[PDB]
Amino acid sequence: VWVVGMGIVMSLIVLAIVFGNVLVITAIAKFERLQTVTNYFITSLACADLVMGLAVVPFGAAHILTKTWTFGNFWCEFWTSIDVLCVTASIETLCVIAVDRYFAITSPFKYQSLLTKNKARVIILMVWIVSGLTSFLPIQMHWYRATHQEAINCYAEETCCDFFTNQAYAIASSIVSFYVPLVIMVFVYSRVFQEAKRQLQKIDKSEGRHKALKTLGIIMGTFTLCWLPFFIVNIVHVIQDNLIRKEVYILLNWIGYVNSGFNPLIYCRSPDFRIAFQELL
Ligand SMILES: CN[C@@H]1CCc2c(ccc(O)c2O)[C@H]1O
Repeated sequence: VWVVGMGIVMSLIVLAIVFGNVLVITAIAKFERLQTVTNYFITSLACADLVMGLAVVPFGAAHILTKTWTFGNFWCEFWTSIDVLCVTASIETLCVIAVDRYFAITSPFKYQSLLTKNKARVIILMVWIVSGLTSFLPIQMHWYRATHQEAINCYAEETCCDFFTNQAYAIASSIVSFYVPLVIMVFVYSRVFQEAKRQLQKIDKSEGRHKALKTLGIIMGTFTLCWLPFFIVNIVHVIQDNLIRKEVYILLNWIGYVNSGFNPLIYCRSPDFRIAFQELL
């Protein structure tokens, strides 16, 4: 009396993610005015989220629902690699956008000289290649496989494949994916908020007759609430053998996936985007 209900929520999540990302992608391609040098990063993030919603989630829901990985044994290694790729690429693209904002605010005159049209392609390719090296190469040739007797059967068994990692791959993946981008974004947005406050205070000197806090709160709260617990539990269950159950890990991992669906609403609400959305439909 519970199988049908949860599948409805899963289908709504999948449909929402796919619809949002497809609309965001088609908006930029359709209209010339929406195109911008900075908007290519949004295109990359939208592509990553669309790939996640097209591949990772629908297959991962079947494992939860039917409780049997009825697909082939070779496929789920590819599935895990795709999941890691789709997480790392999105997080690093968000970090790139934050750094772009810092350059835009803290250096007006020199902003054009630093960033040009062609540099965006190089940055995107570097981000995606770094995402590829951390996921496909270790997963496919099996550095990550654990040595303890448990789960060796599941690696051998065709019906089973669950994530199990040594004490090194978890640390390396967590450091590459989460902590460094978090530090970079924190410092960048701290400086941006300081500059905005300085200007807001300066105006009141010559005008003798809030918004930044709200927007920064939204941007940091969404990302931190989405992704902070997952990497903490990822580190902790590997530092000590038994402190975390599997169900909690699965729940936190699935909560982490909803972020890719919220990105279009967070980052695409400018008047030009609204006009484009109205024009499309
Ligand atoms: C199947 N779930 C995986 C497991 C570990 C992991 C994920 C995402 C990014 C990483 O850097 C990871 O190490 C999760 O999506």
